[PDB]
Parts: sequence; structure tokens; C-alpha cells
Amino acid sequence: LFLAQEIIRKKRDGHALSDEEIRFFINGIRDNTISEGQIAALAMTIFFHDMTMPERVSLTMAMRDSGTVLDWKSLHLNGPIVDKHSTGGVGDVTSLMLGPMVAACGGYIPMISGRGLGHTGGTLDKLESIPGFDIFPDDNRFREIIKDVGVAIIGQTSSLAPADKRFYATRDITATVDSIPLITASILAKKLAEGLDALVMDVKVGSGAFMPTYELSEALAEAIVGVANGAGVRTTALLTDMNQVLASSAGNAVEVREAVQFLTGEYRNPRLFDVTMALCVEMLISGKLAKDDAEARAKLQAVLDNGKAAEVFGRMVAAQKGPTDFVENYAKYLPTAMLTKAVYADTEGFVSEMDTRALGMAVVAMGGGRRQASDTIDYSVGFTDMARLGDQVDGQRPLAVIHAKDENNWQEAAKAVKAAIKLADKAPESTPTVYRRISE
Amino acid sequence: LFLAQEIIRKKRDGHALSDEEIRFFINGIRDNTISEGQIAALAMTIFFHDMTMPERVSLTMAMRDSGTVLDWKSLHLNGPIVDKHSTGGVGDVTSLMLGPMVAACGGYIPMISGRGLGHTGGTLDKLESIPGFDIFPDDNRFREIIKDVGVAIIGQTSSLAPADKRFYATRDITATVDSIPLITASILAKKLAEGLDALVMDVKVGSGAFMPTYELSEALAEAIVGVANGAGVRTTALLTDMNQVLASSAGNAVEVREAVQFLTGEYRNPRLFDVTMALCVEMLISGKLAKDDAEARAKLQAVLDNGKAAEVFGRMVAAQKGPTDFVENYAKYLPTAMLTKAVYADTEGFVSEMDTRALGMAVVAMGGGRRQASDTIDYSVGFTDMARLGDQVDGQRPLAVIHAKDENNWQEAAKAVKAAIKLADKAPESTPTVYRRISE
Ligand SMILES: Cc1cn([C@H]2C[C@H](N=[N+]=[N-])[C@@H](CO)O2)c(=O)[nH]c1=O
Ligand SMILES: Cc1cn([C@H]2C[C@H](N=[N+]=[N-])[C@@H](CO)O2)c(=O)[nH]c1=O
Repeated sequence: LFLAQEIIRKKRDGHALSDEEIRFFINGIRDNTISEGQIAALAMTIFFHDMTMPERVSLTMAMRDSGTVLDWKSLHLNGPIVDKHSTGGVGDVTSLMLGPMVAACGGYIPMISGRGLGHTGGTLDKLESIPGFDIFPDDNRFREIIKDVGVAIIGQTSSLAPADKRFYATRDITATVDSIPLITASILAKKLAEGLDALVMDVKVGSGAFMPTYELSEALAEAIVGVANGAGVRTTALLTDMNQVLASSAGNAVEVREAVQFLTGEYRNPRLFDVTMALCVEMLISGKLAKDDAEARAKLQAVLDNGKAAEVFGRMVAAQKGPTDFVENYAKYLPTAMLTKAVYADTEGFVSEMDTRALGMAVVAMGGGRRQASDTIDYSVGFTDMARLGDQVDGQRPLAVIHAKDENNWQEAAKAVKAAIKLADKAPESTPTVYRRISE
Repeated sequence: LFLAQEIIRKKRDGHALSDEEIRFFINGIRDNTISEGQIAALAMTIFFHDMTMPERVSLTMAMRDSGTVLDWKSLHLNGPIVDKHSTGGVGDVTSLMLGPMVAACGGYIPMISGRGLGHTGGTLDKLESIPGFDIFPDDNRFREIIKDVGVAIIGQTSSLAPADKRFYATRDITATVDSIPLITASILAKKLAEGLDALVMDVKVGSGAFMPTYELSEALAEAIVGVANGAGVRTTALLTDMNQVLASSAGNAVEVREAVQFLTGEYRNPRLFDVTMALCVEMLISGKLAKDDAEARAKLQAVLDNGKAAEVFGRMVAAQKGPTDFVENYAKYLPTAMLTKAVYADTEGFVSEMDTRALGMAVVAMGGGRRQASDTIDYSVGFTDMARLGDQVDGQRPLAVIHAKDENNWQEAAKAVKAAIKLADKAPESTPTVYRRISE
């Protein structure tokens, strides 16, 4: 003894770790007695040897239990505790509508979300375009908001799955991010710390997805579903498309605008609608708020149609210290960019493919995301009026409208947008927005 | 960029690293820009995927070049620069005779050695039983001693292969010590920093060896020979036996006594003689001081017989600030133990096997070695009069004579010695002391 090196050795040599060994190691990460080198070594043994279902469950539970785990029972709420997690993308603004929609249908959604990562936007960064919006309410205040409003969207505190914090920080500099068991455990350590009854996972497929192939997207989804249900949380996953921007916009303020306009019925991108609705349906069914797809859809459509979902969003924004008249007066509050100007393709044709990773990185480069954690976001910049795959583009239809912080910035963004998009003389074959549903 | 994570990823996915990539990574270890996690991750990828001959050479050269490399040309010496390295054992005192013997035959031996490790003794710890003996002469003083005496035995300074220091420190807590390419590179990074013409490797086989099987001992030897010769240093290896104590003693002062008595011809353990002579013969042949085995042996025997090797040892001890009359008066200087008492077997029989790892750990437990680096050694304790495999033991022949720091200490050592040794009603089959020689 001590065990940490023995545990690494055991996994290195292809043996399954016991629940005891996994818990010991995770606890050692938590109390800073296990070093970065030892975390990295174990991570790499897992990359090479994988983990069985029991190992994956142990690892997930251990990481979940390394910090605060929320419990709702004592509020005596009359609805299920339910949430959604996305692997991330570009224009992936679903949460801003989905939280209010499900809340309006009787769910309670304690959504611990995230900032932008690599080429992907982040829900917390989008919300921080709203002046005053506070992603870090205190423990008691968060509980009040969930009780009174039904939904809140917040950041990850120091008390949330702290062993995952160090594990992920090490993974991200040692080429051990790309491991299904590690990703599954990391995602669920955080989501399961919310004290959920039910969860839906959105695993992205395509050029803007983190997993590089459909098959790997599918395997991740399967892993998460298996582990989460193993933990007593009713969970399903949808594999959904990220071969183009999902919303009609990409950025921060611009995506909040899109969310509001979706909720009020001004404008609804049909692909964003399809994904948002499908994810909400899973939450209602898993949360036992509806018996089937048709009933779920009817309830969700009703709260869009009668303004209830929009009202919940407004109440959420107010409760998290944004403006009390935000839905009504968002234009007053959301910052506008210095220069807003359309980018047109160099030729006429059909949008045939769009490197959605490259589009994501273009927004980062404009100042709408970060390359390092200390970077400051410009909340106004990004894209609107995105062309979709199959759109005919010409002098009357741009590839996008670019919201830029100055003219030099606009030129570089326009260059990146054009480079990311290929035109063809025929429309590409259409693709489903939702490829598949994975259940226990 | 930067490359460190990309380099780990590349090796992780089974690709050979370039010389450039290896040099960059080693330099990053040297200047502390590459973290412990990144060292551990790379180490583990090498454990899983191994390294080709070109990778192994690059890694070795990079680590060698991370610090000071000695050059002798400017002293205009008339003999080869030659050295020996052992993988370590119990009673493995060969260097104390071999350095002086080879020096007396015209070699120059700048021996950078080591302290005890795990169950094994260390030449530097043995030498530090000699009052005043200084293992850290300054650069210029070391050169004077090599010029004037022909041999000196010293410790590893902060300037020696500093990238190896951090690499090994990480390996030793992350279960990445046990890798042939990593061991080879670590050993040779240090030895090749001596500016050698020739080198002999002693790779131990058996229960007191670090490599757990003959086949793995053999593979390590082959790796070291290939890499060293690739680096322009004429190198051979002997696989030698460590299924019992090599010398008739194990410890610090007790082994220095044995060395002196070997050199003066008072007493020569025949197995220790065989290994010592065989290693010296390799050095003379590789260093071109003799054309064949017979001539080498004749020259080495002559310097034993005429007192020259003993005189060189005395001059080395004096030059390194030990006593000037040490060979003559060692009994005055080497510390004696509080209690010296024979341990007898519980029954009569032939010594059939001896767990030489356990015997090594018994010396550590007596206070003759360390469990952690801060531990203080008692230089007097250990074993003498070791029984050998095939010895009949009874009331007239003990298993060993134990030199202990007090009576409680003696009892625990006696218990460990008895537990480490199995008797049989017949002598075991004899085994060679030198199994094989490996050349380029
Ligand atoms: C932010 C974060 C990302 N990741 C993974 C999820 C993403 N993979 N997928 N799908 C990946 C992107 O580098 O990082 C993680 O495992 N834990 C975390 O806390
Ligand atoms: C002291 C030291 C040991 N080691 C290895 C050599 C030993 N293996 N063999 N033969 C091993 C013992 O744990 O550590 C190393 O690679 N570099 C070092 O600096």
C-alpha cells in the first residue's frame, strides 16, 4: 500500500477494477492524494482496455458521489425531476425552449449546463448575453426557482462532482478525452448529481458533432443509456443531426433571440423544432407526464400555442435576475453588433455540405467563444439567417448574415463561412434530423 | 500546437514517433513545460505499444543530451573510457573490485552509480560506510581523480540527464517502470552521459533480479546492447545469476570489507569472482586492452596477484576523501554492529532455494536500506558468512551471521532469513553464474 499505483497496474494488465478500487481512486482524486500523473496513467489504461458495465457504473457513481448531490423529495413537488444533456454543436439552442416547454407540462428541470467547448457553443454563455442573468444562484435560491418556476439553468459549482473536474482537466491535456467509458462517466457524474427521475441524451452525429462517426455516436448513446438506467434514472437517447447549424443562428445573443422568437411563434426553424420537440417528448414519457408520443406532442404543442412556455421562459429569466420584461423587450437588452452584413457565395447553386466544425470555429474566431478559459466573449457576434443544406443560394439568398464587432472581423468571418460551405448544381440527399432513439 | 498532447495521441494510436517529436517531448520534460500527467500518459502509451529501434535510440539520446555529457578527449588519456552497469541485486558488490581491476589494466572508469532500490543494495550506499568518502566531487576534481587514479565512483548530480529524473520519478508512481524501452533509455541516458568508449551490462536473472523471468532479462540485455552500440559505444551484456546472494555478505560496511578482502586475496567468494572477472573481461575486450578472453583473464589475474588492484582501490578511496590507509586499516574505520550472531536453520539439510528478494528486504528492514528516500541507513547491519545453494547446514554451519543494531532487530532479521530459505534432503541442481553473453 497505498493502492493507487496497484490499481493502475491492475487495469494496465487488463483486469477489471472492483467497486472498492474505483471508489478509492475517485476519492483520492477528490482529496488530492492521487497525482495528475496517476490520473493520466489510469485514464490511458482505460483508453486501452475499456471498462465493463459494472466498472462504468462504479466509476460514474463514485464521481457523482464525490460532491454535492441534489435531493428534491423534501420540496414535495408534484412532478418528475427531469433533464436533457447534449454532446454540443453549433446553433444547438434547444435547452432554452425545452426547459420552459417541459416545465409548462409539469416537469421540474434543474439544468446544470456548460460553457462553449472547442467549436461548440454553450448554453451558459448564451444565457450570459442576457443582462443580469445569474448562472450561480445559491443552493436555497436554486431550490426556490425550481419550486416556483419549474426550471432554471445554472453553472457547475466547485461542489459538483469535484473528482470529475480534475479527471477531465487531466484527460484534456493527455489525449484521454476520447474514451466512451470516461465520457459517459463524466457526463453522468454531473447530470446524476441533479437528483433526477428521468433524463434524455442528445448525441450529435456529423461534421459538427464531437464523435467522429455515426457508429461512435451510437456507441456513446448506448453507453450513457445503460449506465444512467443502471443508476435508477429513466433514460433514453436520441441521435440527432449536426451536419449543419441546427438553429438558424450561431452565437450568444443571436441564439437567445432565436429562442424567444421560437417560443412566441414569430419564427421556428423546422429542424430545431423537430429536435427540440423529440427531446421534450422523451422527457414527458420518461417522466410519466404522457403515455405516448402523440399525447406528449399534443401537450408540448399546447404550451407553445397558448403562450405558457414563453411565460415560463420569462419567469425563469426574471427569477435568475435577468430583466422582468425580457420576453417582451429582448431587443432593448440583447447587445447588437457593430457591423451586420450578409455574406454571399461566390457562385450560384445548392448548399451541398457545410463543415459545421469550421462554422463553429469561425464564431470562436469572431470573439463569440473562447480558445482559453480566460478569454472574454463578445456576446453580439455570430451568424443569423443561416442557409440550410438544399437551399439555392444566389444574389437573393446569402449563406448567412454575419454580426461582427468591426469590419476586419467581418471579412475574416465571411472568408471562413465561404470556406466551410460547398455548393453543388443539385441539392444533396436529405437526411433525418433524428436518426434513432436508444432506450434501455 | 503545442505538440505535447499531439505527440501522446500519435503514440497512443500506434504510430512511431519521429526523432524531432521525441526530442521536443524530452526537452519539454527538461524545462518543466510538459506536466507529470503528460509524462505518465506518454509512458503508458509506450508500455502498450513499445518502441522501435529508432524510437528507442532517439529517446535514449534525447535523455542523455538533456544534461551534462562528460568529454575526456581533452585530458589526452592513453586508455579507453569504460564502465559497467548492473540491474542490481543482493551482495552485488562487483564494482568495488571491478573498477580498480580494470583501472590497473589501463582503463579509465568514470562510474556514476546509484543508491539502493527496493530490495537491492546500492554501490553508493556501500561506499558511504567509508568515513569521509565523498560521492559528489566537483566536475574538475572528478576529472583529476580519473586522470591520476583511473577510477572513481560517484553519485548522480542534478545536471545528469535531468529529463530522466522526472521521467523515472513519474514512472515509479504510475506503473510504467516495467517497460523495456523505458528502462533501456533510462539506464543508458545516465551511462552514456559519461562519454564512454565501451560499456558492459550485467543483467541479473532469478529471484533477486528485477526482471521476473530469464526471457525478460534476456530481452532487456538485447535492448541495451542494441541501443548502446547504436550510440557508438562498444557494448556487451552478461546475463548473471541472482538466485542467491552473490557475495558472501549483504549490506554496506560488510560488503566493503568483502571487497577489500577480495582485492587482498584473504577471501574470494567463487561466484562473486566469476561474475566480477567475466564483467572485467568484457571491459578489457570492448576497450581494446586485450585481444581475447585468455589474455584479458591473465591481465586481470595479474593485477589481483601483484597487489595493483588493491592499491588502485586504496588510491581511489583516498582521492575521494576516505582514509589514506583504508586498505591497511579498514577494520578501524568501518562501523561494527551492536550484535553479531549466527542464525541456524531449524533443521539439517541442503540449502535448496533462497528467495533473494526476501533476503534483500530483510536487510532493508534491519535498517541497512531505505523504504523512502529520507530514511537513514545504519551502515553496520547486514549479513556475512552467507550459506550458498548446495551447502549442508546444521549446528556447525549457520544460514548466515547477522549483524544487527540491537537484539529485537536481530530476532526479526533471523526470522526473515529462515523464512527466505528452503532446505531439502538433496542439493539442488547447480546453475551457471554467467548464463550468456550478448553482443551487437
Ligand atoms: C466539458 C466536458 C467534455 N467532455 C468530453 C465530451 C466531448 N465528447 N463527446 N461527445 C469531448 C470534447 O472534447 O469532451 C467530458 O468528458 N467531460 C466534460 O466535463
Ligand atoms: C533507479 C532507476 C531504476 N529504473 C528501473 C530499473 C529496474 N528494472 N530493471 N532491470 C526497475 C526497478 O523498479 O527500475 C529505471 O528505469 N531508471 C532508474 O533511474
